[PDB]
Formats: sequence, C-alpha cells, structure tokens
Amino acid sequence: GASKLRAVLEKLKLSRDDISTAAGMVKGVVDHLLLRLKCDSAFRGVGLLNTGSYYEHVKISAPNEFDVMFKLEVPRIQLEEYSNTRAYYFVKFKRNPKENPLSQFLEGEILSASKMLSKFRKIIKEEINDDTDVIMKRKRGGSPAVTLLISEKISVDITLALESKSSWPASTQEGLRIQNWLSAKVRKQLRLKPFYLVPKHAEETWRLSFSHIEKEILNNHGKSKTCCENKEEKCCRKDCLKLMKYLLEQLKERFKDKKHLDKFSSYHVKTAFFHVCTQNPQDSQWDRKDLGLCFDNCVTYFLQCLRTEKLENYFIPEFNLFSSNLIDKRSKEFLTKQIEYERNNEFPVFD
Ligand SMILES: O=C(NCc1ccc2ncccc2c1)c1cc(Br)ccc1O
Ligand SMILES: [Zn+2]
Repeated sequence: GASKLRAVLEKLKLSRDDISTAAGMVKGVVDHLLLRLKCDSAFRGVGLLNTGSYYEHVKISAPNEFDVMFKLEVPRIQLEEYSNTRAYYFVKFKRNPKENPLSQFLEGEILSASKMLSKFRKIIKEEINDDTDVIMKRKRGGSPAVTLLISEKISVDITLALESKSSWPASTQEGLRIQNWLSAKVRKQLRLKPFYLVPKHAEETWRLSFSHIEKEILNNHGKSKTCCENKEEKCCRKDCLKLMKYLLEQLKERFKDKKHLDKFSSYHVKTAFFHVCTQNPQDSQWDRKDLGLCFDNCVTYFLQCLRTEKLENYFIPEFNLFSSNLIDKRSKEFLTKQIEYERNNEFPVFD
C-alpha cells in the first residue's frame, strides 16, 4: 500500500516543522552580508530573491543545509547564446551609461562571471568576521558560489543571480507545456514574470534559473483551482515530488564512496516529476488514496528517462539533461539498477 510511504513523509515533515534556532542564525548572517554588499559600487542593487526566503532547503533530508539566492537587476541586458547549447549564454550590455554598475567586470563586451564572483566572495569574506562563528569555503564554486558554515551543524549556500524583466529568451518559447494542466492563461501569466541567470560552464557563461516558477507552480498545482484547499480534493503531487527527491538523496548518500551518482541532482528529479504532471493533468490522477501508485508512476517514468538517456528540460525543450555528453551511459545504467533494486524491495532506503 502506502503506509510505509506515509510514515516516511511524516518523519520528514516533523523534522522540517520542528522548532529550530537554525533559521535565526541564517537570517542574522544574510542581513549582515546584504547591508555590506549594498555599499559596494557593484552590488548596491543586490537583494534577496524572496522576502521570507532565509530558509530554502534543496536537500529534503538535511534540515541544516540552506539555499539562499541574492539577485541583481540587469536592465537592458544583451544575451548571446553560447555554442548552440540553448541554455547557456554570454551576457553583454546595451550600455546607456556605459559605466553601468557592472562595467567594472566587463571584458570587452562580455560580462565576466568569475571576476564578478571574485569581488562578491571577497566582499563577503571580509565582512564575515566583523557574534557567531561563520566560516566559508572556496571549494568547487560556480553555483552555489559561496558556502558558509554557521556553528558546526548549519550550512548556507549563497548564489548570485542576475534578474531580467524582459521576455524570456527564445529557447524557452515552446517550453513550460502546462496548457492542458494549469491552462494557457496561467502559462502566459508565468511567462510575464522575470527570468534569472546564474553562473555555470559546460568559460564566462550563465544559465537560466527558474526556481521561482517552480515554487509558484507547486503552491498552485492543481487542474482544479481548489486543489488541496480542503476536504474531497486532497492530492498527492507534492508528496510524490518529496519522495522522489528523498530517493535520489538517499541513493547519492549510500553510494558517495563510488562516483557514479555525482552528476545527478534534484533538477533531474524535479524535471521528470513535472513531466509526469503534464502526462497526468487531472487531479483525480493524484488522489491521496493512490499515493503508492502515483509514486510508482513517477519512478517508472524516471527509469524510462534513464534507459533512453532522454530527459528534456521542462523550460527549454531542446536541452536534454540526460545527454551522454552531460552524464555518460555507465552512470545512468548504475542509477537504473539501484532504483529498480529499491522498487523491487519495497524501498529499503526509506527505513
Ligand atoms: O530547468 C531549469 N533551469 C534551466 C537549467 C538548464 C540546464 C541545466 N543543466 C544542469 C543542471 C540544471 C540545469 C537547469 C529549472 C527547472 C526547475 Br523544475 C526548477 C529550476 C530550474 O532552474
Ligand atoms: Zn493538490
């Protein structure tokens, strides 16, 4: 049935909702950094993505790991697609006052991410010590750009994002195919919202970031406008996504000593999930009574994605998250066997 799945969801819920001093420490540090950053010539317009977002948790199993985004608005941005990759871009400028705030990171016409991250980090690294023990790490880098450690238990990833309030880039034109589930008029409202760019390479390239659209969908996710508001209309969409996320996290934990699962992340799980939401648009296909079957649909579909090596980005249709140049055949084959073993054994990572 669903009894074991429900107990896992309850355990995860109680440790999320449990009273904790962690959010208070995170806010104190974040507000510290933002007052310092706003005084610099380059970052005077920096601010938190969401107010009330001192507590975004990418890892559903680790309530002490926090994800925060700092945004900077770039008016009249010029995007140049990098190397037909559809999702990666150079950032240039229209330069109305050619001494725009980010002029100091220009290299020719192209905005240097690594230079901008350099000053961002250095400014945070000096402000860190001038209350609590805050330590940072220069490891990996990219996005998350800056990782802080509050006390011993609590970690905070800080990602710097550029914000543009112009129309989404053309690679997204045929994406976000929610018309038969959330409706065409909601797709239009969503695509009027700004988009974000975060640093990453496949050089000085940036990629589109849609976490804010994901959050909007998840908070208003039914075909019915009253889905999950009360009574006879309680669905299991959010629970299926939580269980998918926890499955991958537990598997990456179990096999961290091997390297094969290193490239997989919640992006792959979230993307496959929203594809199943498109496949199954009716709220009656997500009945709370059917949690077991619905989670199994999600698992089946994800496994189908691994075997065919095809997982189309939910926002950029021509971008295959599972292309062999991104994740090789042997790694997808390894995750396939591990998930099939979980499924055929009433999921032992949920013990
Ligand atoms: O698809 C997304 N963003 C674009 C993108 C492009 C290439 C990538 N390559 C590797 C890793 C992550 C990648 C993300 C997205 C989807 C959801 Br649901 C929530 C937030 C998102 O940002
Ligand atoms: Zn619902």
